[PDB]
Amino acid sequence: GHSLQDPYLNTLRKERVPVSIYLVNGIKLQGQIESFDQFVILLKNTVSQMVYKHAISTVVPSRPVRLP
Amino acid sequence: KGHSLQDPYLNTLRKERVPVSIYLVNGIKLQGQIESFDQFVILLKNTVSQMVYKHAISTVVPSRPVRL
Amino acid sequence: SLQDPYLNTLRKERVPVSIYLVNGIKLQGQIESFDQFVILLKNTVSQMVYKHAISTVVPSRPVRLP
Amino acid sequence: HSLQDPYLNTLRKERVPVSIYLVNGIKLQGQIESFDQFVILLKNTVSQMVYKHAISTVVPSRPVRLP
Amino acid sequence: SLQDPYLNTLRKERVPVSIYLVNGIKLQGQIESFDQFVILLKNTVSQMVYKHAISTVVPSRPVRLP
Amino acid sequence: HSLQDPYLNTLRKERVPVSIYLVNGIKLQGQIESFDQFVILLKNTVSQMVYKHAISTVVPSRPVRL
Ligand SMILES: O=c1ccn([C@@H]2O[C@H](COP(=O)(O)OP(=O)(O)OP(=O)(O)O)[C@@H](O)[C@H]2O)c(=O)[nH]1
Ligand SMILES: O=c1ccn([C@@H]2O[C@H](COP(=O)(O)OP(=O)(O)OP(=O)(O)O)[C@@H](O)[C@H]2O)c(=O)[nH]1
Ligand SMILES: O=c1ccn([C@@H]2O[C@H](COP(=O)(O)OP(=O)(O)OP(=O)(O)O)[C@@H](O)[C@H]2O)c(=O)[nH]1
Ligand SMILES: O=c1ccn([C@@H]2O[C@H](COP(=O)(O)OP(=O)(O)OP(=O)(O)O)[C@@H](O)[C@H]2O)c(=O)[nH]1
Ligand SMILES: O=c1ccn([C@@H]2O[C@H](COP(=O)(O)OP(=O)(O)OP(=O)(O)O)[C@@H](O)[C@H]2O)c(=O)[nH]1
Ligand SMILES: O=c1ccn([C@@H]2O[C@H](COP(=O)(O)OP(=O)(O)OP(=O)(O)O)[C@@H](O)[C@H]2O)c(=O)[nH]1
Repeated sequence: GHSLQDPYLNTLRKERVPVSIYLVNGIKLQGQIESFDQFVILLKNTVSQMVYKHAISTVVPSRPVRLP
Repeated sequence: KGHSLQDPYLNTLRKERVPVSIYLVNGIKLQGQIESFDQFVILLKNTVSQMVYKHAISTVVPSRPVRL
Repeated sequence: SLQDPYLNTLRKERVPVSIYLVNGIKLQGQIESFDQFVILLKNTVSQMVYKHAISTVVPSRPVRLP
Repeated sequence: HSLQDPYLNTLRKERVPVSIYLVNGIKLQGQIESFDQFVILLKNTVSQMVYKHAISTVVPSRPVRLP
Repeated sequence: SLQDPYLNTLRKERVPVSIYLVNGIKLQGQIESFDQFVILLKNTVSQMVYKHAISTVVPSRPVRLP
Repeated sequence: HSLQDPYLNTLRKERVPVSIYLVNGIKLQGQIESFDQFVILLKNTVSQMVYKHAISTVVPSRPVRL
């Protein structure tokens, strides 16, 4: 179901891992994951922007991450 | 489309009438205040309003920080 | 909920609109009719427009909104 | 679907030449042979199955009268 | 309802097909199998193609629908 | 859905080198670490999470069981 996505985003959230989010148009967003629901992710930097998952290509952490 | 934190976040932006930038999947940038929204669309006000499809939005960026 | 009556007002009141497509294309006309997935837009040429291909709908004048 | 289906159906029955514009800007042409909930079968000069999700607009060569 | 038999007929008759992606890339091969969301397109190796990425499917020779 | 899963699982368990082509034309290379209904974790020098909706095609570097 969400058995990979949730713990992945959640781990990045709890550990405040700096991430780069890449959009399908090729824009690179940067910050940390503040929050997420089944459709969006709140990306924190200057302010917290809301990113639609449907617009995301990849999420790439700035360092390796242990899934729980 | 409509879920656990997208709604409260968008509702907050509506209620506090915070100017936002809305970036579309094709890179175009819209600006305005969120008048209202449902599961699929968002009404964005300036001269006349405009109905923006959620499916075409990549990110919503508030002009100043905001509390969730 | 919000989409349907908003389109309906534009339809019922014959309001000229610009429909911008996700690829940048700007279509113009008046909304003849619509359903859950498409919008039929007339004048110049008539055409059936998929909603999934639309980014925004911009009326040529302010609209009653509720 | 109360608009889409009879619209395509009429185009289908009356063999109306149509131009189908893809979301990527490409124009397909021909007549509709059949369709279902997700695809459209387009015939003649080039015969081919089109996914609805890649379609932006269907522009018939002449307006259609709905039943 | 029409997608299935069209793809099955192309499959069973080993018709070589051209699959155009929404980004404009053209893939070529034979349909090995398929399900609700993807198509397995056979050639050098078999690649998995997401339907959501496909714009058109064009057979190299005419298909007789059953 | 009955076909995407076993295919990905095979690539995963045999740790087969793969290229993943995104809907925007970008090519990613690596190996499938894991996956669920919506995302694929792609391993390499830097691991990353890839939404299926952004993928056009998965292409293994060698032929695989089907
Ligand atoms: O922003 C969020 C945060 C959390 N969740 C979801 O909430 C559920 C619980 O998320 P938690 O992170 O609260 O679980 P936890 O008990 O491990 O956290 P701590 O109390 O130890 O800090 C998880 O299933 C996660 O997917 C979200 O969906 N979005
Ligand atoms: O345009 C809108 C407005 C509101 N809503 C949704 O309607 C629900 C009620 O939204 P409200 O914001 O009106 O309820 P509230 O009680 O929080 O407001 P106040 O009395 O404090 O003024 C909320 O869940 C909101 O997300 C929309 O979905 N779209
Ligand atoms: O092309 C259309 C027209 C109308 N409708 C939908 O069909 C329903 C009936 O559409 P009507 O246009 O008959 O409703 P009405 O005039 O009675 O509405 P009010 O003046 O009372 O506001 C409305 O809910 C509309 O959203 C469509 O779905 N497509
Ligand atoms: O390729 C097709 C053809 C037809 N149909 C759908 O099959 C149904 C039967 O379509 P028909 O064309 O066989 O019946 P009809 O139009 O004479 O009947 P009415 O629509 O006047 O009631 C119609 O609802 C049509 O939309 C498809 O879904 N795909
Ligand atoms: O790779 C495949 C092959 C087949 N199928 C689907 O499984 C069902 C059985 O497909 P078959 O092709 O095994 O049935 P059959 O030999 O009796 O040929 P038809 O009567 O279907 O013409 C058909 O509905 C087909 O669409 C797939 O979904 N994927
Ligand atoms: O990253 C993964 C790995 C595995 N899976 C899926 O979860 C299940 C894990 O199953 P496994 O691949 O670990 O074992 P198996 O099914 O071959 O062995 P049995 O348990 O059937 O005896 C399989 O159904 C696989 O498709 C994922 O969804 N994501």
